[PDB]
Amino acid sequence: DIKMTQSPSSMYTSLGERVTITCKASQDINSFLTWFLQKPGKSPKTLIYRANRLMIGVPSRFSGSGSGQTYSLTISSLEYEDMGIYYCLQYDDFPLTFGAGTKLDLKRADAAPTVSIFPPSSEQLTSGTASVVCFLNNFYPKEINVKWKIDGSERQNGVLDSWTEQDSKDSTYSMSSTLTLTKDEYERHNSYTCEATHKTSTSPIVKSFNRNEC
Amino acid sequence: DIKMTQSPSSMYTSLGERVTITCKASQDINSFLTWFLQKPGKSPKTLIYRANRLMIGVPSRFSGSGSGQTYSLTISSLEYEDMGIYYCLQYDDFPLTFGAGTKLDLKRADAAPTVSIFPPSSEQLTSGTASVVCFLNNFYPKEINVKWKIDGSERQNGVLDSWTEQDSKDSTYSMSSTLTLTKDEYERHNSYTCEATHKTSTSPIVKSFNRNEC
Amino acid sequence: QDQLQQSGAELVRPGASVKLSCKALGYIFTDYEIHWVKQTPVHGLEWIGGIHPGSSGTAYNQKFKGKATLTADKSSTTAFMELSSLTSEDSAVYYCTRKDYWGQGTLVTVSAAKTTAPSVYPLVPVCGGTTGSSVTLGCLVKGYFPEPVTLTWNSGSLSSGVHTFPALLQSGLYTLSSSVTVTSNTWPSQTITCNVAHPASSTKVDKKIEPRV
Amino acid sequence: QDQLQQSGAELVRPGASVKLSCKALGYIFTDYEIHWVKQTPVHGLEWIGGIHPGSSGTAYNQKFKGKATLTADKSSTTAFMELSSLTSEDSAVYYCTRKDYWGQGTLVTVSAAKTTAPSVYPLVPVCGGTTGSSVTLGCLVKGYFPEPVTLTWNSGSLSSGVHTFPALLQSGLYTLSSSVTVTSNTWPSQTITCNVAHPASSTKVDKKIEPRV
Amino acid sequence: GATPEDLNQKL
Amino acid sequence: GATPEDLNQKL
Repeated sequence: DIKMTQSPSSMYTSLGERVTITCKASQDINSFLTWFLQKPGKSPKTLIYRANRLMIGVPSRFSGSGSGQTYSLTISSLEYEDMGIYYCLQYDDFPLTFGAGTKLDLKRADAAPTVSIFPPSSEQLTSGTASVVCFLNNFYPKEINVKWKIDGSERQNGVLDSWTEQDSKDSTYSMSSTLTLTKDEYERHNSYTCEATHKTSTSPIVKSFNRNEC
Repeated sequence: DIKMTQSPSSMYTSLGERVTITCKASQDINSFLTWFLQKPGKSPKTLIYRANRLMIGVPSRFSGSGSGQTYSLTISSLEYEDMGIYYCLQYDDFPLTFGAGTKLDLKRADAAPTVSIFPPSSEQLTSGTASVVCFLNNFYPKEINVKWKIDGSERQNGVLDSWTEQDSKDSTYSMSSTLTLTKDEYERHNSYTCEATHKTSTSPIVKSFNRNEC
Repeated sequence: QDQLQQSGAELVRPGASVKLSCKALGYIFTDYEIHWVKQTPVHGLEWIGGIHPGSSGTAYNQKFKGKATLTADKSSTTAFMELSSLTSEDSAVYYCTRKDYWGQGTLVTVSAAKTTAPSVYPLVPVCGGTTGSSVTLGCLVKGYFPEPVTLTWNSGSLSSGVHTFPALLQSGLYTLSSSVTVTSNTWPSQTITCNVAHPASSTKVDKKIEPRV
Repeated sequence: QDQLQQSGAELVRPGASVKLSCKALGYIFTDYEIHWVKQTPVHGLEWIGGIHPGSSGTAYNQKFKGKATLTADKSSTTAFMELSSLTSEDSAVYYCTRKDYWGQGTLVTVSAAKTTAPSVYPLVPVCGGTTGSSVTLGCLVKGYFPEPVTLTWNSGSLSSGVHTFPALLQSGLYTLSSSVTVTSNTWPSQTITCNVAHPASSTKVDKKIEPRV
Repeated sequence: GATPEDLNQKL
Repeated sequence: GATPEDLNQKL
């Protein structure tokens, strides 16, 4: 298997900036490399083929170079529509192999999350289950840690985490954290705590509530 | 899925020493844990069940403890026949899940490898292929890096690495490294080099040969 | 020069089989190989195999040999891929590609799940409820199948300050949640409703967000 | 209280099926669940499923549902596991277990390979050949199928200073190598031979290690 | 040795 | 656009 080492794997860029993405092959692939891009929820769109041929319909802003093992893809001046994930494809030999992808996101000033905690609802509680929800929204950068604590101790399973992609206007991300329990064990405890770790602060950002009503 | 975090994952021990291995569960497993051991090439042998019951036939040297999430396995005085890999099994809920295993090996004074390089043989060369072999044998500890260099440049695929297990008398390990090429491309180059990195030295230990006969 | 057209979304049962189709339009079908590629969040992109509709030659990735069969019909310029014995790990987006052009992908969901209406719960702020400038309200849509669900706040009227998180699988059923932030003045004096719709079971639910007693 | 006995090593072709058996001896077959577990160097140990021969109840890991069928015959106190549509990733050691007792495991090799005799090459020191106290000689046994191969030096007479590395798969065939170190006095004045045997193709080869011209 | 406890969840 | 080169290895 030819191995494709694509780097960097994630890049924080500004509109209008020149971007360069690379792919080293574990052996010589005789320029049989494609460069494609995939936007969230959309299929792949090839940009370049045979290492340096533009594809019919692709801005001249995209250019590919390299021979042998090291290939590059340059984006001369980055536009909003270029955001997405970039991959390289070697098609010199079988099996065909891909690079891990390069994720592009717009840089911005670091923002701390706005954390909200939601005790279960009565309608859920009268059905047997109990979901405890935590919203960490509008923050930057993407890296975030969320720990759940029931009466002082960490709870690991029962947890479901979901992320939004980078927001088109403010460039921040958002995440919802759901701790799902049964009504009986939710009714066995009192102090539910959501704590998030993020680059914006030294100490965690803590949100809690007491079922006896704080 | 209950997650089983078994640590440590590898331990360098002396005969006669007391060993302790652990398994934390991601939730309370009500003591439904087994402790088993697997020797190279042999099937698993359970030692302990329901957290602390010895199994019929197992030395009293083995003892298991814990409740809730943290379980331990103590080996009071380590014998040669106890060498192998140790795993824990949670069987409280489905799916059943295992720990990553704990590998035991006898500590010893660090020894550097004795490296040998073997140009292909004539019989292979008159068949079309060319295998270049490197033996790194008798060293400690187990961690070793082997890089191949054809005429000054690193070669990545075509490489096959094989390891022996810890040797019963001297406690050292051994490894063979085979670089497989075709005769045509072996005949295109001159200087074949095997270089190994090991804790025993600052600089790599290099072995080479020239096909024009050095 | 034109395009690849793939069959629609497939919902199958564990142990069954699917045959996916890829129609080639606008180029000489017999001069180009068609390749099948699998994509999953866990494993990324992987090559299954490929066929030359011309010579009929096929190549497969070792991992899929015995699982996947590749075929092509020259009369309909349609490459086909058969997958047998499906399990949930086969659940993916599948793509045919010419290496330059790409089909749009067919989603295969391997599940035993049955159509099930979602439970919709209104998430009101915690008791007490801060004296901040704004308030985040929420709504939790639980246990449905299959995707998708559409969710709005005040039947679309409210759309600024909303976040709707991608649905995730939990114990074989989908769960999704969404929040809205409005200023303190708005709520609860103005009512805010969570509208959920699940075409598949023809459920349409509207949920008022009242303050916690 | 006694034991689990598993069927022998299985060599199958990609896309075929295997049924493995696990005989329970020395304990009441109907009071204990029998569980099937998969082991591979890549993934480690994984649970497939399990059955209660008593109640007939079965549970499966989601990853194997649709791939594996579990059954049990009370008259022969034999639990069975069926695997369909095999690919090379199914290649593993399979174990039935009672959670305390373990069967000895059946090796399933999924391959298209055909019985092929190994090529045996003698590895002599590099030209020149040091003035060290000892000399390492070697022997390379290439492209065979299936395992195993037995290898000795001087038909067992030479056994001190020998290393025989576990065989690895290379382009669908097994490769193995072994070295011996002897003192400078010994070689090449004393001849050293590499004896290889491959029961499967009934090949038996002896290879003298002569110095490089 | 052990009894069904070994936890026989499918009993 | 592109021709068979795209490398048609199964031609």
